[PDB]
Amino acid sequence: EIKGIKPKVIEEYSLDSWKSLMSSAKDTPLQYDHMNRESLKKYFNPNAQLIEDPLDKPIQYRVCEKCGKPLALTAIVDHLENHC
Amino acid sequence: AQLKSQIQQYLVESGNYELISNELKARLLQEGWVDKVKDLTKSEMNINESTNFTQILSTVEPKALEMVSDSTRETVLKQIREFLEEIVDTQ
Amino acid sequence: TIDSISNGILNNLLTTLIQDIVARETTQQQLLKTRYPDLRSYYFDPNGSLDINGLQKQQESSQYIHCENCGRDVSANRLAAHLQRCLSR
Amino acid sequence: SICPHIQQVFQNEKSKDGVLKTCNAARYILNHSVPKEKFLNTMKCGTCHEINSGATFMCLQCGFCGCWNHSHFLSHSKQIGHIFGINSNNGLLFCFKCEDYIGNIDLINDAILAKYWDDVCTKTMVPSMERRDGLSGLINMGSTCFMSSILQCLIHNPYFIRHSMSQIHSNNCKVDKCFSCALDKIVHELYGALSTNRQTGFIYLLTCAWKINQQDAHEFWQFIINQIHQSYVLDLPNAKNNKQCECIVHTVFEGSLESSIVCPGCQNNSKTTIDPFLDLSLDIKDKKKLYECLDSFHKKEQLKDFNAIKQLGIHKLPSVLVLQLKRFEHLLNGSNRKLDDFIEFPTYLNMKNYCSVPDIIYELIGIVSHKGTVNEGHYIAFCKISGGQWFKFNDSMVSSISQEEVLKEQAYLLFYTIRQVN
Ligand SMILES: [Zn+2]
Ligand SMILES: [Zn+2]
Ligand SMILES: [Zn+2]
Ligand SMILES: [Zn+2]
Ligand SMILES: [Zn+2]
Ligand SMILES: [Zn+2]
Repeated sequence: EIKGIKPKVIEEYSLDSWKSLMSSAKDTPLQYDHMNRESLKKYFNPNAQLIEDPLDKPIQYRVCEKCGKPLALTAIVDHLENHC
Repeated sequence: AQLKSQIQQYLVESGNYELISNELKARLLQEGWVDKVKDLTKSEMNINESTNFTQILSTVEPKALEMVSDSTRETVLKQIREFLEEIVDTQ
Repeated sequence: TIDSISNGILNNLLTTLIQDIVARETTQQQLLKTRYPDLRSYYFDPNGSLDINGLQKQQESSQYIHCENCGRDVSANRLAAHLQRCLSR
Repeated sequence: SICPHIQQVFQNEKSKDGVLKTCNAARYILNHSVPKEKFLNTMKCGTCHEINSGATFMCLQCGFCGCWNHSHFLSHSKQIGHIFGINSNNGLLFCFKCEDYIGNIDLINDAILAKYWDDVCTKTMVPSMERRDGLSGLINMGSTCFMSSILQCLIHNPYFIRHSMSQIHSNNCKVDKCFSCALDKIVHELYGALSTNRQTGFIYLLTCAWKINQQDAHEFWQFIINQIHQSYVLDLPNAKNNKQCECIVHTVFEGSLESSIVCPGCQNNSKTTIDPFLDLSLDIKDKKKLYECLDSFHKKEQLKDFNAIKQLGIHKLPSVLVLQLKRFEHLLNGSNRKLDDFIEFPTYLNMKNYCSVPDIIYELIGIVSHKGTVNEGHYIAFCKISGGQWFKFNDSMVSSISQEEVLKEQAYLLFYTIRQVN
């Protein structure tokens, strides 16, 4: 049976707002839930292009009105504005 | 007492919590569980003809809960145990 | 209570994971249905004899392709061979 | 399908312009949070204090985070009147009155385009059902399946699609006769709009391939590769690290092997060299399973000296691990032989045992199978689309097929994208 949390353990560690993380989350570089940060810089290349779960949802895109190119959901603005 | 949240607090501060999530995640991903649970969900959606989260979750979760190999459950729970005894006096 | 905590910790990880998996499924179909009400799912002929949209193989002998450099049409089944002596000329 | 709630809230155009700041902020924070702070801050219930109770939610109005198994966020939503939380695991907005997620709303989904959404909705277009998965056939034009079958694998590759649709290349195709512009025309006339139908760009690719220029499909993969990278180097204005490329090819496909030679006899040490690779090459002996082929490629072999001990190991893994199974040989004189040994490949592949470790798991994304005689064969492609549906790409005949039947094939090329590290 269990009863009591080891006193030395409490002695080291275990003795409100989520909007407060924005300060360091901006200090912090892109992170992944599955792909470990440390093991990526060790077994993969620093410049590695990554996608979490590539087949999670269908590819998310929108088609330009006039050229009909399939635009990435992140290349749309810059494409309408000048390149089309 | 509330010594259920504090004991969870250590696991995280010691990086032993993510060690267990990942180990479990991995075992589940390889065993075609994640894939099989993702399909079970689509049955309920085409069958019960509904896309309501609460509605579909109530039928998938219990099934998807049995769907875990009794192997994985054991190794991963056993892994959990030997961590608690790192921060818990018996009695 | 040594095990009560374990099976708790496990059920917690398990449930968060079940709820995440399902949450993304209901989300995606919910979008598909709203976006394409007239949803045609992909046809599954149990013989591999029919298309994704259940069609017979074309058997293109008739099918031609207008070659840009030549002014003529070229049997589709012979465009690779045709370019290897149309472009070079 | 509705949740008039967010609809009501979106009537007030000052509310949506704030709801769309809190999501983008909750998403962002989720994508830039260290595992440790991502547990004790976004997956700790404010009430029960447990972490990963069920899914945990982040209030859209306040700063509260409430679990689900003890229905604490729901409580918070009735004890304070707040009905919108965001899921800690995925950034999905939950309506606690509707009691369901809010997908269908494009704005919420494409929230990063808020404050652009106007001239966006005007000048733009949701994909067109048929074309939404880029599922299409490629006519055969004279033993062109060694290309056709390889393009489908590329045209359905997560990294390559992202690259093409980001218009990364097209924004500066300095060149007409460009190979890379061609691939973009294929994607373009496959996911969008520009008898013999969606083929125009594929022809353009033949016409381009010619100015450069029969059996091997794996040769054509390497020909594609090289071009993507070559048109990238013209794109740069710069004069140039050492040989570290930023092009997708070397960012996605390139790994590197460790060549090690130990001398337990002579007195030199384990000389070691790091060698780059764009795909591994495996031998099909009586090695029924793919792990057996990798065991070999990784097993130690006495370095044979005619007037030691040597091993091959992976030093860096790629994002997309391409495996080419050797089905041909040059057996007696110059005889062209074929290997028909079926080898079973797994749906998820672990590489922890082949590095010079921590579980590193890949997902089977693409398959190219070979059929027939050596010099005069026929190539087929199998691609996995989001949702778990497989497709077979004969020539111009695209057709669904069960995973179980895809697992029973003469595997010539294998494409695995990285999925879980640790
Ligand atoms: Zn355009
Ligand atoms: Zn709670
Ligand atoms: Zn609140
Ligand atoms: Zn609601
Ligand atoms: Zn170009
Ligand atoms: Zn390069």
